[PDB]
Amino acid sequence: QDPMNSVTVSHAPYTITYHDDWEPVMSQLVEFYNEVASWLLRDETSPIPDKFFIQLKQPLRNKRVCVCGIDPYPKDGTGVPFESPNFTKKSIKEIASSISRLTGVIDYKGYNLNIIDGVIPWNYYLSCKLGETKSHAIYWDKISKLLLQHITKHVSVLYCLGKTDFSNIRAKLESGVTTIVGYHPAARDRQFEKDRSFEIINVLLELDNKVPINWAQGFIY
Amino acid sequence: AMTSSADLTNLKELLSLYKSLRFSDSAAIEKYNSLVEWGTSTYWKIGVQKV
Repeated sequence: QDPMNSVTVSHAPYTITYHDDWEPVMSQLVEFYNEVASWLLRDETSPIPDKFFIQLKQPLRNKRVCVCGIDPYPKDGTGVPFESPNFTKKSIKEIASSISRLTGVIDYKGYNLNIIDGVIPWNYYLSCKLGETKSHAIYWDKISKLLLQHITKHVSVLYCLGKTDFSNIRAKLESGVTTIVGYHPAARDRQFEKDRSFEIINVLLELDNKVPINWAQGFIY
Repeated sequence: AMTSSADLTNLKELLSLYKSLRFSDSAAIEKYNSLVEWGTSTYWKIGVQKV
């Protein structure tokens, strides 16, 4: 009847709600999250505990690309990776620039990777301590692998932003996937400005007889 | 490097070759398999094989 299921854990947020496509990882997500949630809930988090897992509501079977950041915004994380609903955060604004240039859409008010057909934005680590990037890495480790493994069974192309953050990504995955590791949008020297990953992904898709991503659908007018 | 204009140029050429797949000589075919092998090593896995 409904694609949404729900399972119960013994720490906030207590209930994790998911789309059917995530089923095969839940028994272990629950098991792993219960042994660490206690330590993790000691510090205040971006995003809040109730938002940690909202991206488990997203179907996988229609996903061709995973656009992956290392962890949420150190502040104002909504649990939707990359999302800044007021169009405030530097990373998303920079990404909106790359795609203005590519598509020639010059007048726009916002940009969200989570409304783009075929794309699933993702955070390798599901939280951090407020203000501190990578603080919860040691807690998320087993989960983060589990979840990204699952996603890469569905997607043709995994795109990671963070050359230093993601230099060892292949170690974290069982079976191979088309993997591109790009510059963080706040990399030095404007390097992300001359980074053509969005175009490279589409060509790679065409080579795996998939349909390319319409990057313009992310725009908010 | 993987993210450069050069990377995008080489994948486009690989794509264009894959489409026609009528090689007229043994350096066209070698270009293709060389691209495939470069693509595979740079991105881990891509959706075309050597011929």
